Amino acid sequence: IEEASFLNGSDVVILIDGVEELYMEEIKADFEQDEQSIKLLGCQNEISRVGTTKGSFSLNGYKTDSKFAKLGFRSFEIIYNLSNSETLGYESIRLKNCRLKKLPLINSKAGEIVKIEVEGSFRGYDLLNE
Amino acid sequence: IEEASFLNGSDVVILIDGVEELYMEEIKADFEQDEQSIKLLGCQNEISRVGTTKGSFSLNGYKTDSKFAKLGFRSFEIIYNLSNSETLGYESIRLKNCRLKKLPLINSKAGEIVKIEVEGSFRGYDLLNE
Amino acid sequence: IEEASFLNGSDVVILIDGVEELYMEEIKADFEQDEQSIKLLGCQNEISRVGTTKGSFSLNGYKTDSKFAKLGFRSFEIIYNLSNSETLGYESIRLKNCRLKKLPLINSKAGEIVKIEVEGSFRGYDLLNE
Amino acid sequence: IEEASFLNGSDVVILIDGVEELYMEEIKADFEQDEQSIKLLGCQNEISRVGTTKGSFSLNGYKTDSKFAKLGFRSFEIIYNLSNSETLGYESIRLKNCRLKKLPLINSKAGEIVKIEVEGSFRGYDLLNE
Amino acid sequence: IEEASFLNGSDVVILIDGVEELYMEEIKADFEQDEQSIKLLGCQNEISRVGTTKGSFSLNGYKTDSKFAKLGFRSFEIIYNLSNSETLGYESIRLKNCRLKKLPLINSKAGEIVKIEVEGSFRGYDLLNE
Amino acid sequence: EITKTMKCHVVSKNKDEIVKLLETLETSLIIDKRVRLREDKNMYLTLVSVVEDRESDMFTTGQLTAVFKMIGKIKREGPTMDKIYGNGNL
Amino acid sequence: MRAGIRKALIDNIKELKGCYEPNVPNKDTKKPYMVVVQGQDNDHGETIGFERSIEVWIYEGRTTFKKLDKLTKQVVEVLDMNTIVDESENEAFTCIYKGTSENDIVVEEWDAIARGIRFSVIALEDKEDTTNDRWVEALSRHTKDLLEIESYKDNWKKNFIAPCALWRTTHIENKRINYHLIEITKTMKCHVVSKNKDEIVKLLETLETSLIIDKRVRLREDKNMYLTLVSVVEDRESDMFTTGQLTAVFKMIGKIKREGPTMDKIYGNGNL
Repeated sequence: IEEASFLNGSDVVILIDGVEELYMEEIKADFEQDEQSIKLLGCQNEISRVGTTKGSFSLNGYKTDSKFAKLGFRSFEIIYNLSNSETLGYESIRLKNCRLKKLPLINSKAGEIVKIEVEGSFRGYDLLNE
Repeated sequence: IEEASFLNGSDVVILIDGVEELYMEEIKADFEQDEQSIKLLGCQNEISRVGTTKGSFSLNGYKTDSKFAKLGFRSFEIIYNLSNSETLGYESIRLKNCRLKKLPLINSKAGEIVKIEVEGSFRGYDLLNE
Repeated sequence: IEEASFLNGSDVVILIDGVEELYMEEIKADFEQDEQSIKLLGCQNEISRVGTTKGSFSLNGYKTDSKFAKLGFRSFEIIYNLSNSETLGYESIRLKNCRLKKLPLINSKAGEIVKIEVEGSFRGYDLLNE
Repeated sequence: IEEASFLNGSDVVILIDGVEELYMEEIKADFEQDEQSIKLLGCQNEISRVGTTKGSFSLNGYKTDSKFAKLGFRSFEIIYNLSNSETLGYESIRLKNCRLKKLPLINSKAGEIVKIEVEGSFRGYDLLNE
Repeated sequence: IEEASFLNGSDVVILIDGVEELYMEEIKADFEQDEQSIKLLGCQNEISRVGTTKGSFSLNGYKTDSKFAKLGFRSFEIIYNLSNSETLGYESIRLKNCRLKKLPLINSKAGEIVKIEVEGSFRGYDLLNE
Repeated sequence: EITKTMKCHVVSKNKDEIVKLLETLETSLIIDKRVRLREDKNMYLTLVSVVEDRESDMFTTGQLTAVFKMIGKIKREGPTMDKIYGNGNL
Repeated sequence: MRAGIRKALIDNIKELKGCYEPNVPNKDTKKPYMVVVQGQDNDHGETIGFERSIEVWIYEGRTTFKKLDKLTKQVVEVLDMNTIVDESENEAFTCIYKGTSENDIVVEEWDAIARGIRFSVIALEDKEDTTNDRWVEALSRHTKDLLEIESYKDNWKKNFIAPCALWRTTHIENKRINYHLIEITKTMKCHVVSKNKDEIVKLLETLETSLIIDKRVRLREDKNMYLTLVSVVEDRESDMFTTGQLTAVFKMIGKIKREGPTMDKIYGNGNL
């Protein structure tokens, strides 16, 4: 029964602004595009076009320093190396010009671990590997 | 008590752009219309008409490669073979000119398998078989 | 402690377009109205009116064929016979000019039965029996 | 520890249009009022007034007949007697000119009891007894 | 390890309209403000001001009489004595010119206690004690 | 509402006969989902769930477990408003 | 209790030649005769109290065991849950049939065949039949009025008259739902003993129906406080004596009874 493999999400290595980030727990990033649906004057099915794109991302993790609060709304890059180990074909993605949507100064409940949450937007991406 | 049969959802075979897709586990697709409700004087009940159609679809599965991120917003076909085993009458549907709403570049949590989610819109469909 | 009875929901027999439907699990149908709330110039109590009626309905069940996908948006009748067994007074309702809102072309998760969901709108009804 | 008594909700007797209703489970009814918030030109705190009222009500129960489907959008009264067995001081309320918002023609799942849900609006109420 | 104390919520004593209320379970109240955020023409962070205030309150409890339905939308006062037992420093608050948003005429379910819910708005307050 | 969990035994020397009898009993209960309470009718027993545990003891426990429920109405037969009168003033 | 059992056996059984204490009868005794051996007294919980064990050993002249079978049936019929009055102690009791000795023994030296029937008696130490649980008193009164059988409140009594029904309380929960209100919830189990099992079914059925339809019970005859039913459930398999069939959960809300002093006289004075 020939082999398959699932990419466990604990293989992710996130580099925020050139320095490796090692307390993150999950990362999300999508490349939205406005659909710009057009209803032609004679045809009875809608048509879509690519429109204009707009990146968005988000991260959660454990707080270990004031990296993000000190980062402000500066533009910064994010790399994302999802290594596969059954076969060594890591999938590497770069995000260009990421910008925090909201600076998470404080988020802390009394009896639990202090997790940091981040969300923002990135102008474009570069699929470095696959 | 003559035989009956339910179509188990693990018989799906999804072909995205002419190459079979192995890791998808859930697929949705609908062909929306616009209701176009109209009031008429002297007729209390509203009346509906077809309006203009609009396709939409969604997919979920395990990440095995960067096929979707590489695909971009290009137009691409989807074919969906739902085979039946008690009787061999597979129901085959083809989706025409599918187009991703957003590229799922990164979606990964530390402890879980890296799943991919996709959704978009398709101009029309061809019910190949039933 | 004289008798009473509940109409168990597994007594329904749903005829879609004159051919009996065997695999339906749930059916809903309502006859809305726009209220047309009127605030008179002297009276503090708001007053309602019938306004225009607007039917709506929904169905759930197991997928056995491509009946609904092939049906398209064509008008079709639905008849619904809710039989009572303690006493034989079946409640029969007919729906006129039903029209699917969206064709459920594909909806199928990997490890589960392939259920079909349908919703639409109907212009009027006939309470055939009661 | 002198006696006290809640009002158990199974003491309700609902008379819909002068004929007693046996199968209702829950009944709800409120008497709204548009707040009409007024921000005076010199005073900092807002001021509100009674505005115009509007009744709304809801019912749930087991389907025993097609009374509500027959009733249509007609105007009808509801009387609601909530007896206190431990003191005999029943609180009786009468709703005037109730009007169904929607006819619950069909609402039936396969494996369960066929319940009926009703909601609407009533022009005014009479507190018959308290 | 010197003593501390939490104010248990069963020490509440609610007096509505000058008569003590025995069956209330939960009471909520708060004094809103319209923020009136103004974006200055040269400075790069938003500035907020007090704006106009508005009160809102809510009550939950067991139905013991038709007090609230009798009360209507007439104005009335609420007083709230949250006593403390480790030290006797009760925190007393009075709400001025309360007004029900809706008469809870009927709220009953078949096999449950007949609870009453009330919400409204109060023009102002006055912190009698602390 | 009166709910009863009624368990059923099927004893026989031949075990395959026990299997056949339990199978047909389950099928009959499922198909005809309710049972006439009396030959007079006027009452019924709606099935809720029928389950067989074949391992269970033939005598002590019993194999088939069935849950039935039945709804009854209070039989209030109070007096009647046979005669109504009223008078007037100003 | 030896005197009561002996007197009952002699009076009701006529084939009996005598009923003796354990090591009384000599070899000149005329068979069949019976022997009343008294066993342990063991504590069996709150509902049963101390339970005594009795054995009525039958003896017969080794003609054939069928005579002994007939005599055993006679003894079981005579003593099984029939209230017996012991005139010596002037205290009654009610033996419960429990089984039979290990095997049917033959004793060659005595030239006899013996079998030991096994009885028991319930709640030896209980001598009041009263309860400070007002809820139990109220429900026992209600059951007696509805059902026309005895009701024994807190725990079994040794001279219970079948058919009957106990109304012990098995669990109590108190809550302060408000500043002024307190909730008291009791899970009260009910037994229904009777020789005829179909009578047990009928009594439990009518008791459940009455509890549902009349969903609340007068705590006292002042009508002030009622108990209000929450859920009544019958487990017919459960033991008739130790556990009890019917389980009913009752609740009741009470108000804190603070009658403080009154502002009879008020005064106020003015300044500027």
